[PDB]
Amino acid sequence: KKGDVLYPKRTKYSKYRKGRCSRGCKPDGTKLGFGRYGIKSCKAGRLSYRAIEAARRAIIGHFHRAMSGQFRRNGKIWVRVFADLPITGKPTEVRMGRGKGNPTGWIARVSTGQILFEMDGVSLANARQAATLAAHKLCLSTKFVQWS
Amino acid sequence: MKVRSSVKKMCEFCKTVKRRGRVYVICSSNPKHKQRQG
Amino acid sequence: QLEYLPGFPRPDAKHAETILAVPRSDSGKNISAKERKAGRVPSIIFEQEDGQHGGNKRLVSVQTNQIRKLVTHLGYSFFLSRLFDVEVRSEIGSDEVIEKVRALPRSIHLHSGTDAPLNVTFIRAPPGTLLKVDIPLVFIGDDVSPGLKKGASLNTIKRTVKFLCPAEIVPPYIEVDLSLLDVGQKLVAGDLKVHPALKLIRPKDEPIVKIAGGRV
Amino acid sequence: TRRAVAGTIKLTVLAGKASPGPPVSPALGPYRLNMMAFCKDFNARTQKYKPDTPMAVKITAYMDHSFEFTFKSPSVSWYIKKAAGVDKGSTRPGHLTVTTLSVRHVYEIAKVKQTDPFCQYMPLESICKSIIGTANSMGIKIVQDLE
Amino acid sequence: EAKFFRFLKIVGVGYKARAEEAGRFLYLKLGYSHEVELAVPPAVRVFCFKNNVVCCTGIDKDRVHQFAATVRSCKPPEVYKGKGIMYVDEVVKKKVGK
Amino acid sequence: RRALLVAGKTKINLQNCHFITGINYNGLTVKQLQELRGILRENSNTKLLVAKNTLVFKALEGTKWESLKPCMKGMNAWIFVQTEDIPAALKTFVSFQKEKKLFDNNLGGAVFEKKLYGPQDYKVIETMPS
Amino acid sequence: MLKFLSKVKIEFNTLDPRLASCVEFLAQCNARKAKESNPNCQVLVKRRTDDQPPQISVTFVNGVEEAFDAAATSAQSIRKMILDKGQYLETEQMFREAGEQWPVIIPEEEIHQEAPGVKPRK
RNA sequence: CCCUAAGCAAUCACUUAGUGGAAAAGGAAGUGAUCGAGCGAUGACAACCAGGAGGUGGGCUUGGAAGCAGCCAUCCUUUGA
Ligand SMILES: [Mg+2]
Ligand SMILES: [Mg+2]
Ligand SMILES: [Mg+2]
Ligand SMILES: [Mg+2]
Ligand SMILES: [Zn+2]
Repeated sequence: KKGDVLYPKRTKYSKYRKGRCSRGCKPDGTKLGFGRYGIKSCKAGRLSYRAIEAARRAIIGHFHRAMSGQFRRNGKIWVRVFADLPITGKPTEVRMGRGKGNPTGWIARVSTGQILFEMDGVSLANARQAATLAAHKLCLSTKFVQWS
Repeated sequence: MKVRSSVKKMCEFCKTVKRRGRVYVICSSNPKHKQRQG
Repeated sequence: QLEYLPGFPRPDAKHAETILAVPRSDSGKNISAKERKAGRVPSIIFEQEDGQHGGNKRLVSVQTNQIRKLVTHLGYSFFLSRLFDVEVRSEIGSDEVIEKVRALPRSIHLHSGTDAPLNVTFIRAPPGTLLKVDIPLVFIGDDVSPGLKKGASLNTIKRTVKFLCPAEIVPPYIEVDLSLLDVGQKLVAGDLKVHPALKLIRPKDEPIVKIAGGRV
Repeated sequence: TRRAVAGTIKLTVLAGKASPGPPVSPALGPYRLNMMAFCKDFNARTQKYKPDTPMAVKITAYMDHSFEFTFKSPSVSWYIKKAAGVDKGSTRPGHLTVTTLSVRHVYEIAKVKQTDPFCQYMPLESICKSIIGTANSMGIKIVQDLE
Repeated sequence: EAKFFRFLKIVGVGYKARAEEAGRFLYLKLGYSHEVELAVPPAVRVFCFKNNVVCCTGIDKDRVHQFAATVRSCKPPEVYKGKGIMYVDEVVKKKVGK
Repeated sequence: RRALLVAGKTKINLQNCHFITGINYNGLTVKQLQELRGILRENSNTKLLVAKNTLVFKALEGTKWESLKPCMKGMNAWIFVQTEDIPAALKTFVSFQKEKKLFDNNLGGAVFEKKLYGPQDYKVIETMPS
Repeated sequence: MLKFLSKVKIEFNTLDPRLASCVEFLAQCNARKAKESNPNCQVLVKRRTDDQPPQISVTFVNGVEEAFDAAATSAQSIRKMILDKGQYLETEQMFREAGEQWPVIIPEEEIHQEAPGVKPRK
């Protein structure tokens, strides 16, 4: 939780592998789990928690502005992607090997087809516009998803 | 003239025109809307 | 008594096309890729009876354009809850009809990124066959409901409900009327109006929809 | 007759008390319009009625400083919040009901609202449904009979 | 026979236009220390009238329209008071000079 | 679907119709137009209807009112006289032109007993009474 | 519309199936915008029983009359060439009012003469 | 093709950027192929012409807010609209 920025409160280990992220898909296809509209990724890659929260804030602000009164709060968002992998880094003027560096942030590994956000309680046009607004905060190619 | 990578129509009087192999946005109403891709 | 009751939705005549298929000589990723390069979706026609030893299976290929058009026009869930006529010919535009069957599309695999069709599965449904079908829900009367007039929001908990259905009277959708719903109370799966020959597979105490309290 | 209409202004003046300065001041002074003949013709019309009736006038202003104005009986808003109750409509109409009126006051106002100069061929059911719409606009509730 | 016509308007205090030699030369006064002289091309002729109005005639539509464009480009209209050279049917949209 | 309206409106309009004509409604204000429609409905029994030219005739095709097809050009209002009293129905529009001074809006063409009479021709039929 | 004309005389047989252009021209020229541009103009309508073809015959401000084939051409085409001929007569006018001879004439060989670009010079 | 030994090789398509012969998000929508969707002689699109109304200045807010600062309602009528 922790309000806006999403990462684990604690982890079993502090320092993780780099891993490989350029591959991976959903082998059975993807369907929305909670909402009527959604954003899924088209590529596989890494998303920082700051980028996920920027996209969520863009969707929330667009729903807050485009709708007013009683339907302003009736738009609901689900965040299906969670940055649970810590990344580390080393400072400048430091030579190569004296152990792993200190953790610097959190990332989420995304596969092809993986649903990132889900939306309900809004119109289709507002869902499309919020999906367009959220895609500019993300370094991966995304697509608008509709329940059918 | 506004020079940017993402040129847009920003009103109903904005037309896209291609001149000398370059994309321009011309506007009969608002001269602030005049753009060149680059 | 194996007919759709009056006042209940029936499958639409507009989407009652015949799905055209040609036989397929093999299975695997190689021939599937070669078929998708030729504009066809690999498929299979089988039946319930001998699930071991295959189901009297016939391997076929269907056109990508027809499958894509049907899935786009109907919707994903509406495609999977509606019977179709499947015609199998020796080649595209021939006359040697190999099989003409009334089958339910049991599953369809769309690509996770591009949503192109990769596989369509048809199960033979002659009259008197009982199939487990996920029927999509259509919610009407939300503009009449007192709960949503007061500014409360709709929590749609389920979009499809699983039913054991005789093949004759599989509903294309179930209309859920929300008009007598004010703030707080909910509908369960037992509140859905169906044919008496349809059986709920999941328990009747499963919430379908709930009008939750709007923020004062 | 042939004049291209320069302007058309609506105007609210209580019945018979048209002293041309507070409501008939800048409203006609903005468009060169004369005051004396307009006021004498207006008070020569709304003399048959009780004073302090918030009567509405539409002035068709012209370029030769000529007048062909139409005087209209007051709004159905005033007719409904005088024949129902308080003179304060709802803050959030359709959420906070203020006063309730059945059908008969609606019928009498519809009898009044047919006497306008351009409503001779409108039927009373039409005006009645319109009055229900105006009532719903204000938070005023509508019923069958109050007891 | 000259079929094509295009009419220019001169707006501005002290601004003048004057044709010289059977329409083969145009002279403008545009607030400078000198006169601006334009040589009228072949198959184009120029005239000036008692409305501070320039007229461009001729038999080639391209040359007449281009010469009218050149004359307008000598002093295109400015946005604050509408002074300069403009087409007769051209609408200039003004803005408030603070 | 908007043509289903016109088909139904003229179907109800032709149930007791004896007479179809047209009025050129150029320049008429909305208040003038509604006033003429209301005058024609209480002083006479005739219903006025503005519609497409191509819909009205298509609901007058294979019908008694079949040969009107040439007189279906221009901004037209269709005056379905649903009574028998044609003289009063024609006299009230003459009174309308005299009183309101609208001489650009004329009666153009008519069909009675399957005969297209000119505006020269259906004037003595206003002159005769009953 | 009516800024070059002084009479619009339109006649058509009422029953003939080619009356569309004439009645549409009556729609164009009897408008509120049209008669506030020339209240001095006359619009004459002649309804006739005989079978002459429909004819729109206008005359201009300088006495020039130019008839039209109303049964074969649309009212927008009639309006377009009325605008063109009226503009041409207005151009010819201030030409004669300012002492210039009309029509202005040039020899038809200066097209083949080379024309260098017009550079304004002091 | 020449430099450079051997084809201005053959057939059907595509591009006109010297792309080919370096470079992403994003923009623009050139030019083809296939499948759809919607509207269309019941006359569509583009163009020209004429209207675009009445309850009503909806209620609140409010120095004023009258279709159009802001909040709530957003119905009805006559209509070709
Ligand atoms: Mg295998
Ligand atoms: Mg060699
Ligand atoms: Mg290169
Ligand atoms: Mg590139
Ligand atoms: Zn613009």
